[PDB]
Amino acid sequence: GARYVRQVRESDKSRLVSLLIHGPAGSGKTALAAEIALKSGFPFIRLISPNELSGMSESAKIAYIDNTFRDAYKSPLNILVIDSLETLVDWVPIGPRFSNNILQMLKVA
Amino acid sequence: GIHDTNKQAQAENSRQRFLKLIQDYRIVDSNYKEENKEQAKRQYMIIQPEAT
Ligand SMILES: Nc1ncnc2c1ncn2[C@@H]1O[C@H](COP(=O)(O)OP(=O)(O)OP(=O)(O)O)[C@@H](O)[C@H]1O
Repeated sequence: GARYVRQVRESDKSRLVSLLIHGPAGSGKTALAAEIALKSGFPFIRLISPNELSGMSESAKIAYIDNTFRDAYKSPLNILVIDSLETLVDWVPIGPRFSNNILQMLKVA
Repeated sequence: GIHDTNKQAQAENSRQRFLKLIQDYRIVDSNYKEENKEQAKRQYMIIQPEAT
């Protein structure tokens, strides 16, 4: 992780780097993510989690996530943490059923 | 049949047979329920026809 952080810090052409963290449930992923983010030491840090988004409506979520991506394009060094993608997009295998609009918005973001 | 041991015997035999009938009914019912469960499992435990 620290290696990647330095890479984004220094390079002039690699202006966007994406990571994925996967493993079994209960493996303790978000702790690692947060620790990397903290120890990085960048000016601008932010977090999108399902935990905030309860009870609000579809238009409201798409609006919120759009806003958060707007705000990050000041401050020429930035970090974002997106927690638990699958539950943000409403996955349940039975149908399967889920919300496609949200998925697309993230895919384009 | 309270006062004639033969009548009482007849009654008790009827009782036994009726009880066996009841047991059979119960068994059938239970088996069918158990089978309906496995079929209801079969149909939906898989990817489904295109959305509504
Ligand atoms: N080396 C480690 N790796 C991962 N987690 C650790 C480690 N050391 C301690 N922890 C513990 O991990 C816990 C947090 O784990 P975390 O929230 O990432 O779980 P998770 O498996 O991602 O959760 P969930 O399945 O609910 O999404 C804390 O209680 C922390 O103390």
